Amino acid sequence: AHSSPASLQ
Amino acid sequence: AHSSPASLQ
Amino acid sequence: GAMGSMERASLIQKAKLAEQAERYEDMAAFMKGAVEKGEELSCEERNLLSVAYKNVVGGQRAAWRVLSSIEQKSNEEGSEEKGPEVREYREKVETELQGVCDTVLGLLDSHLIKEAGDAESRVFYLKMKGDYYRYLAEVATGDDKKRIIDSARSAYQEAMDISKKEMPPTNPIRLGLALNFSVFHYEIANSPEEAISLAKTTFDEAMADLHTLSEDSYKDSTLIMQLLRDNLTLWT
Amino acid sequence: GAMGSMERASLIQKAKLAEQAERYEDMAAFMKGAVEKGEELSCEERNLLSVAYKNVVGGQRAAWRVLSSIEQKSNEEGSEEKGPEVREYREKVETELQGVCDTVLGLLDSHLIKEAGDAESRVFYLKMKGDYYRYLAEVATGDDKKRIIDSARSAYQEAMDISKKEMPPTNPIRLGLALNFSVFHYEIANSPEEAISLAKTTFDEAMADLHTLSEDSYKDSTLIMQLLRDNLTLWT
Ligand SMILES: [Cl-]
Ligand SMILES: [Cl-]
Ligand SMILES: [Mg+2]
Ligand SMILES: [Mg+2]
Ligand code: NA
Ligand code: NA
Ligand code: NA
Ligand code: NA
Repeated sequence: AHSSPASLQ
Repeated sequence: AHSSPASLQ
Repeated sequence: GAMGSMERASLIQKAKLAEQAERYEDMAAFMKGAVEKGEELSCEERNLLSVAYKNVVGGQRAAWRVLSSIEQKSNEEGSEEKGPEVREYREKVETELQGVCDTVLGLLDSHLIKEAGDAESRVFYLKMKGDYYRYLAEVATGDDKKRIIDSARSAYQEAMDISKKEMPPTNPIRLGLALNFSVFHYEIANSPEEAISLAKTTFDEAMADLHTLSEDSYKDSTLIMQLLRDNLTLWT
Repeated sequence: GAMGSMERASLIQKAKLAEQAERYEDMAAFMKGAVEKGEELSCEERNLLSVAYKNVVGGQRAAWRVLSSIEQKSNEEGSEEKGPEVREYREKVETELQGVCDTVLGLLDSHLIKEAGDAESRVFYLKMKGDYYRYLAEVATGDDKKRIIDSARSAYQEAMDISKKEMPPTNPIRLGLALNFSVFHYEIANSPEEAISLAKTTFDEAMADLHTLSEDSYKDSTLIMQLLRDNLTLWT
């Protein structure tokens, strides 16, 4: 499964 | 330019 | 700390250089130094901190998975004995991973979370706290496994409560939080139905709010929404 | 050394595990420990040593190139002043690179090369010595640049002399040596014609010896020959 990118606007 | 692979037989 | 003599602004500048050079261990050390200056972090700086440590732990998690797989094969019937080396080296990588997670959790506890009052910062940091407890949970096996899992759950839940009250459903931090809490449910908490329900509700509520967004915000939000969709396609 | 208490065979086993996990810094530390046991290395072990340190220095070289490019742009007309940070961080990476090269050269000098009597081992190690002086030369700027370049040249030349007398033209070590000496000529020694001549002669003499080879040796040799061809296509 995919988790979130580290950089979030 | 390409140099040698590290592993050489 | 070895960064105590360097200016905060210089640490941030070098963190960005280290990112360009793909020197993520350096990047993390620079950002740790910046955090230890004691000032709150801007949005860009919070993202640098997360990028740095996510890449460091990411390499450790990938290595741990390779070594754990070799170790598990060595414990099947018919597998020749090879001695303690595989376990020892898996333990070495695991201990280093735990150390990085503990460093991050230490920074969040001293004192990033307590000084974070705005929803965007507080949710980002609480999400990070859930994430690094989740990484600890991925390798946990003994008496502390249940408490590590509950620490991840508690951090994610506090972040979720704030994000639902204070952020629009399309906010990338809110979306990434929900994405990662859903992964926690599926992979850590043995709760695939909760994982699927959260991913679906999150996706649908974001879809209904896209019309409010600019072209650039639309692109930010839909990028995370696609990851929710990708997970739902894997899980259903 | 931190590996002094670990069995030689365990160090080699863990080096192979670290390779599978893409943990090349660990791999290099394990192989350094194995070398420091004082026994000669087998062919497989020599290849593990080279794989480990080539990947470590490879990451440092890539980072150094990124940082050096940023530094050079900062020194063009019209570029705003940004302070000492870019130079400082380039110097940090450079010093770490130099340290790795010095470690490798130290292992070769104490005592891998002096105990290597067979052509396959002696040529491999002398090639490595030329390679790590070449990496030092890539970042050298001051009074020692000429002597670093000549140390690379001398090591490669001794290896070439042995390889031409003792190895067939298709031997992968001989081919990789010639490939890298040609890169030295082109990129370090400002001798592109010598680089091209060496690559062409090496390729042609290997081509004429392929008929002697088994299917598997043919594949080993032609893989290196293709790199000579790739370079000739870039350089001509
Ligand atoms: Cl170990
Ligand atoms: Cl620095
Ligand atoms: Mg709001
Ligand atoms: Mg011979
Ligand atoms: Na300054
Ligand atoms: Na063993
Ligand atoms: Na043993
Ligand atoms: Na500056």
